[PDB]
Amino acid sequence: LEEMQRRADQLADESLESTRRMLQLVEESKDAGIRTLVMLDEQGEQLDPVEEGMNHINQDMKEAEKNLKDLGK
Amino acid sequence: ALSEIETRHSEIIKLENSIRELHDMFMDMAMLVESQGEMIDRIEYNVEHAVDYVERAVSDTKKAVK
Amino acid sequence: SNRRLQQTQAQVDEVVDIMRVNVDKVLERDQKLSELDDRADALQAGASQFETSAAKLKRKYW
Amino acid sequence: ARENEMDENLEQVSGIIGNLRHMALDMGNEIDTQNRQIDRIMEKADSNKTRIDEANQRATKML
Ligand SMILES: [Ca+2]
Ligand SMILES: [Ca+2]
Repeated sequence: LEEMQRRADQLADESLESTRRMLQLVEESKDAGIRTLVMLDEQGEQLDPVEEGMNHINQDMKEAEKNLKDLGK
Repeated sequence: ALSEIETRHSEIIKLENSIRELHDMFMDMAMLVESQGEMIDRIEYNVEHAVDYVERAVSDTKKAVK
Repeated sequence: SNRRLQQTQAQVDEVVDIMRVNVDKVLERDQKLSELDDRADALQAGASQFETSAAKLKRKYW
Repeated sequence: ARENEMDENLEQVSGIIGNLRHMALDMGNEIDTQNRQIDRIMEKADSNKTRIDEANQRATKML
C-alpha cells in the first residue's frame, strides 16, 4: 500500500501542477485574444478610409473621363 | 484508491493538452493578425497616394476644359 | 469531480473548434489582403501616370 | 488543501474558458464583417483600375 500511497500522492501533486499550468495558459490565451480584438478594431478603422479613398477615386475619375471627352470634342 | 487517482490524473493531463492546443491557436491568431496589419498599412499608404494623384489629375482636367 | 472535468474538457473542445474556424476565416482574410495590396500598388502607379498625362493636357489645351 | 486548490483552479479555468468562447465568437464575427468589407473594397478597386487604365489610354492618345 505504501508503494501506492506514495505513487498516489505523486500523481495528485502532478495533477495540481497541471491545473496551475492550465491557469497560466488560459490567462495567456485571454490576453492574446484581447490583443487580437484590439488589432482587428484598429485595422477596421484603417479599412474605412481605404473604402472612402476608393469611392473618392471613382468619383474623381468619372469627372476626369467627362472632362477628357469634352476636350476631344 | 489507485484506480480513481490514475484515471483523474490522465483526465487532467489530456485536459491540459487540450488547453495547450487552444492557447497555441490564440497565439497564432494574434501573430497572423499583426502580420496582416503590416499589409493593411501598405494598402492604406498606397491608397492615400492614389487618391492625391487623382485629385490633382482631375483638377488639371477641369482646368484644361476651362 | 470527474463529471466537472469531462464538462470542462467539452468546453475547451468547443472553443477549439470555434478557433479552428476563426483561423480558416483569417487565412482567407490574408489572401484577400494580399490581393488588395497588389491592387493598391498598381492603382497608385496608374494614378501617378494619369496625373502626369493630365498635367501635360492642362498645358496643351489651355 | 491540495484538493481545494485543484478544485478551485478547475472552476477558475472553466470561467476563463467561457470568456475565451465569447472572445472567439466575437473574433469570428468581426473577421466575417471585415472580409465582407474587403470584398467591397476589392470590387471598387477593380472598377478604379479599369477607369484609370482607360483614362490613361485616352490621355495618351490625345497627347
Ligand atoms: Ca471597418
Ligand atoms: Ca499616411
